[PDB]
Amino acid sequence: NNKQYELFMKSLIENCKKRNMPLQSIPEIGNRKINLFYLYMLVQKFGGADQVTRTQQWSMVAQRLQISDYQQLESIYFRILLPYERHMISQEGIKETQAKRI
Repeated sequence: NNKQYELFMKSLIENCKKRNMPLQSIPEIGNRKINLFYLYMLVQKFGGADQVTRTQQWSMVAQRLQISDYQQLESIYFRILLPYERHMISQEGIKETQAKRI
């Protein structure tokens, strides 16, 4: 528990530095250090960030972390790690997602 975040973490950054710094520095929209995956978990409702950036499913995203800035939201999904949250899915599971054993 509390490790899931650290996972996406290394994922996003690798993207920010690989996507040519698509963000000067994560706007830590939520509370602790970064959390673009949580509110993101909600965007799943739409799946299409740019589609959810201006929908009802966003009022929950944006509000989830307590940002009330739907625009900053997809800035989270799209601007900090679009390809990831969206294209990193792959619907994995047929090879054990969790690399660490229990």
